[PDB]
Amino acid sequence: GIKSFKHKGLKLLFEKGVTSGVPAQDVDRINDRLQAIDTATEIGELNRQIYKLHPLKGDREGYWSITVRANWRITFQFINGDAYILNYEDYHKLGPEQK
Ligand SMILES: [Cl-]
Ligand SMILES: [Cl-]
Ligand SMILES: [Cl-]
Ligand SMILES: [Cl-]
Repeated sequence: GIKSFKHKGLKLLFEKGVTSGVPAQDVDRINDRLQAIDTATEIGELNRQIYKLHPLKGDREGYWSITVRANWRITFQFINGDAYILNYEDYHKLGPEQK
């Protein structure tokens, strides 16, 4: 299950259905991916091809990334069947050394 959030917009959406902190047109896709992360019992279950699951590097080693749309990612730690530090971020703001 998802156990913590860094990004308040994702947290509001997941915990309360409040949509104001994510793009309106991405609400459904983000909800679908949050539910997938929440259901996953191992990082393999999130390995649907359309998600382009990627481990990050450097100070982001220990984080995983999946694609929402274009350059937008949901990132998280995944361990012992749970996900932590859920964030919504722009891939292009990661440095080359981080991905
Ligand atoms: Cl939290
Ligand atoms: Cl917010
Ligand atoms: Cl909150
Ligand atoms: Cl795993």
